[PDB]
Amino acid sequence: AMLPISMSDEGDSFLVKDSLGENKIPKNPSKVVILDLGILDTFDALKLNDKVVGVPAKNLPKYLQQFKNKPSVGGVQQVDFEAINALKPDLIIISGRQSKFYDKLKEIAPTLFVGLDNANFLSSFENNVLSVAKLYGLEKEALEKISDIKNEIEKAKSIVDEDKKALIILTNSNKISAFGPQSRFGIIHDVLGINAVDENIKVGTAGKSINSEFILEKNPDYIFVVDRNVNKERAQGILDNALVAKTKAAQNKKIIYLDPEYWYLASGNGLESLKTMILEIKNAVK
Repeated sequence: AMLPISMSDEGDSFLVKDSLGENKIPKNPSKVVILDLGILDTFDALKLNDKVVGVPAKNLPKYLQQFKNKPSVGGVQQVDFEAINALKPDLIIISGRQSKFYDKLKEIAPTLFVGLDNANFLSSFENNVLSVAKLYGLEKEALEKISDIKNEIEKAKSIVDEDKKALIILTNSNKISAFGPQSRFGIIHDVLGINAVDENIKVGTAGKSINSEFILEKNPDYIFVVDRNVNKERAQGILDNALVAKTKAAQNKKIIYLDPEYWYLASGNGLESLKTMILEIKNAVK
């Protein structure tokens, strides 16, 4: 299990420990640079927009356009360190995609990691939300919102068919990769309890390289597609063949194209963006 964030209250600051290291973080930080999209959504949800001074305003998705005029500190993959320094922030918040930049960010300002543990997604989301809330004294508000998401999960689980199985795939122009439980797409299996056609896909970010023959072999009842092409080529075209057509998922129009701006960008730290993803699965399978 990923080490959670722990915090001790030291008057006008917190001593904070997470999996990447220790930071003294001021109470009520007023100049926050956020590189994790999900936790930026959580700042919205907690009414903290005015604390934010920098975002990755290159890739910003549709649901985060209230931040489109904030100073940009980069994109989905690149970080602009000159920019972050010029903002003179009091806190930087990052998740897994940015752990590679930890030491250089921490030379600028305290750097808080809000990682999502693929083996323990809900506990890490809750810990990430509540920890940001504690910086601002908003535990009450955050616990209410976390309750709302737990309720949503229970409504979603309650309609899942125990006998049906799903496959998760990531598509490229000319390649399909499969993902399973405890992957970065895993909440479909792990949180919502939809069974997988293959619970033994090996752990790792590249997933398992597959073909349409594999898909027909597994004969999923649902196929969840995350289309990285979102190129001319789309997942609909990769899957437009007589092997896939034969599957229960094809025949029942349960090939589901999930919005990559949520799944691929892994916005699970968002109080609203997680909800959106929960409902997107629910609605696909009810």
